[PDB]
Amino acid sequence: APAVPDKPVEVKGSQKTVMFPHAPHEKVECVTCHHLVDGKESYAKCGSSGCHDDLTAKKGEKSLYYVVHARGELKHTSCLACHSKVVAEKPELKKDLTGCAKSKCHP
Ligand code: HEC
Ligand code: HEC
Ligand code: HEC
Ligand code: HEC
Repeated sequence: APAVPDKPVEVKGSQKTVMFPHAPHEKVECVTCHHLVDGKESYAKCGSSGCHDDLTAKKGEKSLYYVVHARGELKHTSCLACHSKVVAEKPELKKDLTGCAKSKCHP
């Protein structure tokens, strides 16, 4: 596996960029996010060509927005799906981890 980033990295949407910090996620398996594709490890950017490269649609497996924000029955864990579970146990973090504004993702 490539080196984990040791600084926040950009996650570019069509119109917003959110910084993603690996450090809070150190106990999360890499593969939870960097899921296998065709049975093989991959660490390419989520919005890479051939992956979640629809940066404007809100739904569909190609939609970057959907795979970040869906709280529905997806095939891998999205940011908001896991954060919803975290804030159930740590409700002081509700705005920080799930808010659409003034959150840690969208300050
Ligand atoms: C979800 C909570 C993650 C966990 C756990 C790990 N990574 Fe990650 N990584 C994640 C995102 C959302 C991004 C940004 C991707 C983008 O589309 O811009 C990254 C970035 C990386 C990179 C750079 C390449 C890339 O995919 O952009 C590397 C090399 C990387 N991450 C490695 C890595 C490893 C080795 C992890 C476990 C120790 C790991 N990440 C965990 C999301 C998440
Ligand atoms: C191309 C090599 C990809 C990269 C890099 C990433 N994803 Fe992906 N993702 C890809 C496929 C072919 C699929 C569908 C098959 C499956 O394995 O379920 C997915 C699926 C997801 C999902 C589920 C979406 C659904 O509709 O159920 C999520 C939540 C997801 N991917 C997230 C995700 C993230 C956060 C990534 C960067 C860290 C990422 N994927 C990389 C192809 C590829
Ligand atoms: C569980 C499997 C997670 C997934 C998937 C993602 N995140 Fe997460 N995130 C998780 C935890 C346990 C925490 C720490 C909560 C605590 O107890 O402190 C976080 C934290 C963040 C933060 C806040 C960092 C800070 O400012 O302190 C951010 C900005 C964040 N997470 C972003 C993020 C994104 C964009 C994700 C999908 C690519 C994502 N997280 C997935 C657990 C999990
Ligand atoms: C971190 C866990 C997030 C929280 C909380 C919320 N959003 Fe988010 N959002 C996040 C990322 C990683 C990105 C960039 C990648 C992508 O394209 O999804 C975004 C981006 C947006 C955008 C812009 C989309 C674009 O194409 O530029 C919008 C409109 C947006 N996010 C809305 C939104 C809402 C409604 C939220 C509350 C439920 C919310 N976000 C929370 C990460 C995170």
